[PDB]
Amino acid sequence: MEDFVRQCFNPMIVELAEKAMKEYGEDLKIETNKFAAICTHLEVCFMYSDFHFINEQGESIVVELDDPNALLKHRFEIIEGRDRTMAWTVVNSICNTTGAEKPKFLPDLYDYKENRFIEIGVTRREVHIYYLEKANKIKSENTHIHIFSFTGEEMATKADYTLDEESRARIKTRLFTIRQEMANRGLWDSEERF
Amino acid sequence: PVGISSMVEAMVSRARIDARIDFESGRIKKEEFSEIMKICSTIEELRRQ
Amino acid sequence: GDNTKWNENQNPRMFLAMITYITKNQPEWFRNILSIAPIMFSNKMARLGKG
Amino acid sequence: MERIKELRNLMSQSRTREILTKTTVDHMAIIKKYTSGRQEKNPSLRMKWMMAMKYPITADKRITEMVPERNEQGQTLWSKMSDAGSDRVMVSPLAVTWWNRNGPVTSTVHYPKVYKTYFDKVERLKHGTFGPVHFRNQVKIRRRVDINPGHADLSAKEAQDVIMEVVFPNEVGARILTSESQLTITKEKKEELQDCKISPLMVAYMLERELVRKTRFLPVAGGTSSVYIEVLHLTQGTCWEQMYTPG
RNA sequence: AGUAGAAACAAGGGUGUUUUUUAU
RNA sequence: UUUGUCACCCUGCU
Repeated sequence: MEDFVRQCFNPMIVELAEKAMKEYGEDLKIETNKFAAICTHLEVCFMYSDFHFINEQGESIVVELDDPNALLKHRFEIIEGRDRTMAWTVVNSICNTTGAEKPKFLPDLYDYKENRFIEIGVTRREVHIYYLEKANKIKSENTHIHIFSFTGEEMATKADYTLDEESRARIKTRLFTIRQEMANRGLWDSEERF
Repeated sequence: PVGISSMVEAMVSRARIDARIDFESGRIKKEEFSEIMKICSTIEELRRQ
Repeated sequence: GDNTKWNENQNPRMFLAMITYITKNQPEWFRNILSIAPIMFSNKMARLGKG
Repeated sequence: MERIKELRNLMSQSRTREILTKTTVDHMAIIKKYTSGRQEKNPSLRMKWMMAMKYPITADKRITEMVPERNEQGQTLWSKMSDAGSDRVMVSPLAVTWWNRNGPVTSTVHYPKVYKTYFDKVERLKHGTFGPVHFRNQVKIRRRVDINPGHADLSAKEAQDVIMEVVFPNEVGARILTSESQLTITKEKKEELQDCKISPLMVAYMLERELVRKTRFLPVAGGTSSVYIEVLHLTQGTCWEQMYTPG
């Protein structure tokens, strides 16, 4: 129950997650590990978005922190940390000007390097069978996709990746530590009323 | 309209998209974007949160 | 012709019975939500006016 | 940007921050209607009584930068008082005549297209021919007739679909249009409605009244068709009958 | 007085300011 | 009559 894991993450994670599961979910059974899925997801998305501003050209440079500087356009606006009335709103208001393909299902990010969306979800073990489901789901979602693994295997479409590849290892450490404590405690990788 | 969020969270969420998407993804002035983001941050601070 | 003193007779304790008959073989929350207006009607207290 | 300026000025003083950060967004539907005025039981008497008042109607405050105070002869055209529970000004019915007399002009190339369903009647009446009058019996049966041609074979769902796609494009929400007819209507209106300054409620109302079907219960004695019904007072009577073919 | 008819109208609310003083 | 000398607002379905 991640209220002890609350000592690890900034409270904004749970601030967003409890507000998100409010309408669709609860905290009666196995939510703090569903909170853990959500926290890994949101944390890695934010972790990218935190320090990438774009130059005249794409391929964002990593930037110092807390710095009022020339470039503020960060490459990836967060769509996952919003309510539907803003998520669908922003995906429409993008699909209209700078014409893209509003996808049949939900997005996570959108950049100005490739001018397309990104999917960043995670799966626990080998994705040899679940990349199939992901593929039959957001069919031809022509925004860069990249599944993940609770062990550390990475691969994506177009044989091309996002940006600097030390973040590869840093997300590997993110996940590695997460499980580490998981293995320490969890079994890591095992009607109306009136 | 629906949702369970406050009226200012929404009015500040749908105030940064407009600065970056019509007046800074179509080549209109880059000098208003600054103060737009400035006052958005100012407002989201004034609520004390 | 007409009927006389129509809304001086017809007390709620019969609306209760006809509602209980209408809502037969139905979920229970349905009946409970449908039978509260007859109950407050049969216990009502009318104001008098201005003086 | 006046938007964020007025927002920050609202949430800078007291009495206005707590309302904005306490009222959720699914609740503003209730407090939008929070009024201290009553719907009136006798409107005719009140109109006849109020028309003899000096300042009987209400305008938006912008009047003070669009219309003078005292005209050529020296009759007041608006007052210096605010209405009951609003920031609107109380104005006299001479200001309407003034605006229609010496006022700002605009263009009117779109008013025909937004109100097409009326101009249909207008230039369908002035292309119709008359005939004889038969003074005889009139036997009427009461039937159910469509009082509007019903542009498409659709219902309310795809109606809201096409209306929100044509009027409010960045807030359609989630779904996309499916069939060919709705796309054709959409794009026709897309092109022919560009650069319009009519209020979007008026455009949505006219598209609803122009695109959906209404049916009523009427006594007929002749032919059962939709273009005939709008002229029914004139074609049939109880003792006489006029002949007519609209164009 | 009159309106009016099973009870009313013939108006209804708030804000003031204050120990003898010479003059127009 | 009064401790007074005179003013002031508001409202017409609340």
